[PDB]
Formats: sequence, C-alpha cells, structure tokens
Amino acid sequence: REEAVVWDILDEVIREHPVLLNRAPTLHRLGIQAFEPVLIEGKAIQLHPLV
Amino acid sequence: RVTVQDAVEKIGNRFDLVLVAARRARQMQVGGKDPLVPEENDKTTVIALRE
Amino acid sequence: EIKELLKLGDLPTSGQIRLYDGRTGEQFERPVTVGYMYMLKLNHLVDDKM
Amino acid sequence: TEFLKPRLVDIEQVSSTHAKVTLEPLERGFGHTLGNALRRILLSSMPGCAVTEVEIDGVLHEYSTKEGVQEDILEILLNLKGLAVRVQGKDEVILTLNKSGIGPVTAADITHDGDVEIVKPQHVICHLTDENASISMRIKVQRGRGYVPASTRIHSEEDERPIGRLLVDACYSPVERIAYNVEAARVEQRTDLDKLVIEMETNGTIDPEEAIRRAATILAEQLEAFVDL
Amino acid sequence: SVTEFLKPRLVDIEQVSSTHAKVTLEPLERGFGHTLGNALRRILLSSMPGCAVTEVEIDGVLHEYSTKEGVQEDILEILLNLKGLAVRVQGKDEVILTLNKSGIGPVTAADITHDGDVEIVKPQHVICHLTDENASISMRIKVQRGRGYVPASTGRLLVDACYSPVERIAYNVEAARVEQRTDLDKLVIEMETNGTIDPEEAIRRAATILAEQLEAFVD
Amino acid sequence: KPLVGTGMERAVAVDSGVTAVAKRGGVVQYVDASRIVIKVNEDEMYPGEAGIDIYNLTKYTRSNQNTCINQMPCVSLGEPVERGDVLADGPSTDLGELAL
Amino acid sequence: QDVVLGLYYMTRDCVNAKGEGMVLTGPKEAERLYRSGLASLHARVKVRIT
Amino acid sequence: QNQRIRIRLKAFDHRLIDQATAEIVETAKRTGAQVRGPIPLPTRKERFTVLISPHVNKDARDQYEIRTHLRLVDIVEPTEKTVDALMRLDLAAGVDVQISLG
Repeated sequence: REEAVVWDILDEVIREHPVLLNRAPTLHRLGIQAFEPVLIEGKAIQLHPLV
Repeated sequence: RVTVQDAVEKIGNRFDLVLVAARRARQMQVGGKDPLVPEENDKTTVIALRE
Repeated sequence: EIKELLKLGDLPTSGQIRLYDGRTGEQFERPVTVGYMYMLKLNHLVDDKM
Repeated sequence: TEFLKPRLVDIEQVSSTHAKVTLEPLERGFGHTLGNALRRILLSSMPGCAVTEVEIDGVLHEYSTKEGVQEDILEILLNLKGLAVRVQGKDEVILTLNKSGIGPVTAADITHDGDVEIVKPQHVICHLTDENASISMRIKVQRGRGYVPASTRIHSEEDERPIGRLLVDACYSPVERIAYNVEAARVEQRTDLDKLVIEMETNGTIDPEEAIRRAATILAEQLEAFVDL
Repeated sequence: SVTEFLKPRLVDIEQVSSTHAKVTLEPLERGFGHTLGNALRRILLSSMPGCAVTEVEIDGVLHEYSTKEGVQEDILEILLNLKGLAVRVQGKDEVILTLNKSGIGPVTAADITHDGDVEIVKPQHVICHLTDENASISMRIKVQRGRGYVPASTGRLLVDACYSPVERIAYNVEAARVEQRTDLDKLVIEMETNGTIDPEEAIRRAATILAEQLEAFVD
Repeated sequence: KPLVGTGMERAVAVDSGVTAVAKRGGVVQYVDASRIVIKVNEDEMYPGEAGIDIYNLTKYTRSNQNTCINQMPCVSLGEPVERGDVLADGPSTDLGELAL
Repeated sequence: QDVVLGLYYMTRDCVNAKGEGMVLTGPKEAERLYRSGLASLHARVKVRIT
Repeated sequence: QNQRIRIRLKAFDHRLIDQATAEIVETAKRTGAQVRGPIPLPTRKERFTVLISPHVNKDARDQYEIRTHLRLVDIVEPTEKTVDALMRLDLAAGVDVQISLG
C-alpha cells in the first residue's frame, strides 16, 4: 500500500547500509565499489562525478 | 566518522580489523551488549568499528 | 551566409549572447552560445530499464 | 543609515497580456536584490487558474477520435490545457461548451458567466467539419499554484474516477516570462537611485498591480522566520 | 492551500564559534533557498551599516611608502592591520582616536586612548612590534560610520573601509523532504563576523533591512 | 519539423510510405482525422467509378517497437490536392517533412 | 575535466582587471571583494596569507 | 431604463438557495447592477401526518415537513449584459428560479 510511514522507516533501514555499485565489464578492483545510499525521487542512480 | 581510520592503526593485521569489528558487533547483536558512546538515534555499524 | 541571415534578423551576428543566472541575476562572464539545436528522444528511456 | 524606500510609481499595460511596472527609488544593490527575488517569486508562486478535467460526451479515453472533428481528442486536450480564465471567489467551476455546424470552435462558445472571465475569446478548441457534427463537453477549472501533473493528481484523489472522463495536466502559474532592469533616475538632486523596471508576459488572468504586491507579500511572510529566530 | 505556502523553522543555530555559525532552515518551498539565501547574502555582505577605521596619521609620514624604522613590519602592513581593528562608534559620523606606546615589544589596540564613547571590541588585536631601546610610536586613527565595504578608490593615509561586520557569508541549498515529496529545499547559511555583532542577530538585523523594503507593498 | 535540415526530409517522409499520399488529384470532400476523402477530378477519374477516394487513416496502433503511429490530417475541407501531395502526416512527420 | 576547467579559470592572471593591484588582509575579504563585484577573480593582488 | 427586475429563488434546502443567491449577486455585481436583496421570503413549512402501522394502531403516526425557502433578489438597474448573463446561466436543480420583469 506504500503507506505514509514506510518512508520514515526506510530512511532508518538504509540510514547507513552500504550498497555495492558496479558497471560491467569490470576490469579491475576499482570497478566494484561501495557507497552509502541517499534516497532520490527519480529513477536514475545518482553517481558521484569524480568516481 | 565514515571509515575505520583509527582502528586501522589499532589492528595492523588489517584483516583482523574486519574480524574484530564483526566480533564486537556480534557482542551487540547476539550477546545483547549495548555500546557506551552517546548516540542520537543512529544505526550502530559505525560504532562497531571503534572498538 | 549565416552571419548574413542573422543580420537580417535583428539578432547578434556573433551568435553569442550574454546570459544571467536565474539563481542570482548575476551576469555570466563573457557571452555564451544560444540557439535552436534539434534534439531527439531516443528509445532507451529509463523506466523501461530500471 | 540613509535608506530610501520604494513606491510602485508606475505601470504600463502595453497589451492585454504584457505589462511593465516600476519601483522607485532604490538604494545600492536593492535594484538587483529585489529585481531578481521578485522575478524568481513571480515565476514560482503566483496563483492562477487552470483547466483540470474534461468530460466530452461520447469519448472514452484520451486517444480516441470524434466523427466530424479535425483533431484527435488528445489534441483537444493539448489545446484546452492552454486556455486561461479568471474565476471570481471560487476554488473551482465547471464550464459547459456546445457547438454544432461546420467551422472552428473557440472559447467564445463556452457558456459564459459573470463569475468567469476569459482572457482571449479566439483561442481555438477544434474544428467541426460535418454538417450534422457536434461536440458538447464539461470543462472543469480549478484554482491553484505551480504545476500539477495529472498522474500525481489522480494518485492524490484516491477515489476511482468514472469511465469517460479525460484528465489534463494542470499549469496554473500565470506568468510566462519576467524581465527586470535597473537604472538611475531624477530624485533629490542625487545619483545612484535605481528605478527598478520589472516587465512581464502573462497568460492574461492577472494584473501587475496585484501581482507585484502578492509576490512581495509572499516574500515578506517567508522572511518572517528569519526575524522571528 | 492557494495562499498558505510552507514556512520553515530554524532547525538549528548549529553554533560552532561566537565568530561563526551555520543557521539552517527547513523546509523552504522549492527554489526559495536561493531566493532567500542569496537575497540575504547580498544584503549582508554589502549593505549592512556599521563603523570602521577609515584614515590613519602615524607620526610624521606622507605615504606608507616611507618604511620608518623602529617597527618590525613596514607601514603598508600597519596600515592594513589597522583596517583589521573592529570598532563600535555610538551616535557619531566620524571620530578620531589617538594611540601611543613605548618600550621594546608589541603594540596592541588596548593601548588606544579608550574614550568609552567608543568601544574597541577586540583590544588584544596586535598592531605592530617595536625594535629599538628607544622604540615608541604615536598616531591618530580615524574611525567613521558608513555602510558596506568601500575600496581605496576615493600626512593622512587613506584605507579601505570595512563597515559591514560580516567577514564572510556563504549559503547552500540542499535536498529536504516531507512524507510525500523531496523537491523541497533546505537552506544552510554560514557566516563569520568580526565580533561587533553576534551572527544569529546580525541576520535578524539584515532580515529587517530587507523587510523594510517590502513594507510599502505588503498588504 | 527540424529547423535545420537537408531537404532530404521531403523525400524520406514521402517515400517511406507512412504518410498517406494522394493517389489521384481532386478536392477534399470530407475530413475528420479518421477518414479523409477526396473527390477526384474527372481528368484523372476512371469512367464507371463513383470517383471518390477515401483514405481510412490508421490511428493509435503499436509499432513493432511499441511506439504509437497515429496518422493525422494536414488538409482542410474543400482544399485542392494534387497527385502525390501529402494528405496526412505519419508518425514523426509534419506537413510531410521528416521530424524526429 | 570541468573541475579543472574551473580551477584553471579561477587561477589565471589577466594583466588588466577591475580592482587590480590593491592589498588585502585575507581570503575572506578577497571573497567579499569578489562576490560584491569589486574585484575580478583573476585580478592581480597582494594578500596577507597564513 | 427598464424597470426593476426581480427573481424568486425557491428551494427545499436553504444552503443551495444561498449558493444560488451568491451566484446571482456575483453575476449582477461583475456586470454592474444596483443589486437589491436578497430578501428572505418566508419559509413555507408543509406538514404531513400518516399512520405507521399497515393496520390498526392509529396512535403510532409520523409527521414530516418540507421547508420551501424563498430569496427575492431585485435588480433595479439592467444594463442588458445582465439580461444576457441572467437568461444564459442556470444552476443546480434544488433551486427553482422565476423572473418578474418589471
């Protein structure tokens, strides 16, 4: 039902759970990295510019 | 804090640092221990690191 | 001949215009290119992939 | 401490849609500071009035077509989205429309009221193209502010609308572009008094003599939190 | 809804120093974080009124070009260092103060002839260092009331005036959210100020300056 | 329409067969965004025929790639048309120029 | 690439500029000087530094 | 200068007659009329008393009422835009309108 509480719960679940992002192919160790997520309204994954 | 900066000095074996961080977090998660540091409603993994 | 057309319009023949930033109304330093490119939406739109 | 305060000395409704307004005098910088603040407020936050639903007699969904009319029903909705009207002391109203016989259909055909006023009678809804052809429809208008896409709106209504309504995306904000400009003017035999000019293009529902004060009001009350700290 | 836009509360004074603070507001409507953050910035950095050092007369000099001996740093630096002195003037347009000191060692603004009509709000501000057994210096420092920051464009030594007490102000806008949308703005204002006024109140002064413009339009 | 093109649009949009193209010259008899129907002139009619070319346009339909393809008229009632004029736009066209 | 473009532009010296050649007590009033539009960003200056 | 033209609004619920009143007076104001009203003309309260049982027991009876409220709204000043507007615009069905010309 996506009720109004669930986001305040989600923003507690995730509050510091690292998630692993990797492209493919992934030639070298730097090609999988972990980041702390922060929530977004859209549908794209917002990545950091330098990385 | 977001990373193990001082614990890297504590545990020069480096892998031992994951194994001790998980040991301490098992004291909290399964041994029922609670940490001393003054939280303000936050997820505890960054506290498990500190040992 | 592009310059000649831009002169027939009342437009600046440098093609560039000074712009301001709507976050402050400050001017940008040096003019910037402004004009009517043609842009295509491609069939790789995201909700079809998320 | 020597601050001259502004008054809104002059206005020029150059067209039924476009106008200029001027605020005079101002000190150092305040020509820019208000000049941009009011532009940014006028674009975001002027309330206005939009079509929001349309029910047409024999249609079922946006993608259909009506016999004897020049537009797909969809392009009728793309046309009505641009229609703009005043409403007098109401949060919403329903407009009926009827036409028959060949030729254009235009906003002048809406069943007029004292309490609704339309900015441009010639804005065109479709063509009729057959001798017996007709359309009748119930355009619903709502007040509001900003922009509200129908996809979120029906997700905000939470009852299930009937078959045979059409929904349109809401675009209330009545000002299409705003420009500001600053210059020195004759007051008190002195320099660096800015005549701010703000000049504006609109959908035609509002007059600057309201608009700039309403924008200044919004600013003045948002700013309360910073003096109430 | 139609005229009841969301209003912030201060989420914190977030204070890290008496000199600098990070006053943060939440929520603001989308885009207002600039419309107020920068508007108050442009007020704060350039149109706040206040009092500052404006001219100097050290004993017997025509131009800070002349590097008179007995002082460690030359007169170009004493001239800017005296711009560094924050001052409060009560009720007057321009006021001259006198300073002198003697003996080998530093000089400080505490050594000024403190009128009490004027407050030197940071006495411990070092002015220079003295460099001979006979070292002493005496000078007139003019302080003046004015507004903003005015450059050296306009025996006296002229100097830029720092009438606005804001040493720096900066602001950001950032994502904030409610139970059903995240397109709203947070606003962070950070500012640092010379000690004449505390920042959480300087901003209340500035918000007033801005409010006073609107007083002729607000209904 | 693209504002800057190459003048090849006037050919891709017609030859690709997706705009509906007037098979014979005449005058528009009726239009309604579903049908367009042309009173062909007797200089190009065949003698026993009624002399009337309908074009039932394809409306909203899936392309093989699921994009829609609704044809729309470009003509007006009573307007003259000549053999090979575009009567109805395709997808991605207007007035018979390609317009992606 | 854009970050380095910005830092290049910020740190050039242009031999003519607004506010060129004055002497400042620190970065903060350097910034006040820039932001108020009193000095151009690549203008030459002397500053006290630490 | 047509004489004063008056309208009778009759309704069962009073709120709907008041919405109709608001509509009419807003109309005649925006089209510039010397609006005079809305005179509240007396509620006709009709009563009925019917037996409840489908048989004997006369003493168990229900009594209902119907309240017909009137608003008399006068427009002394017609400027023919009022004429068009009034003759054009209708309302909901819980309100019935009747116009006296002069």
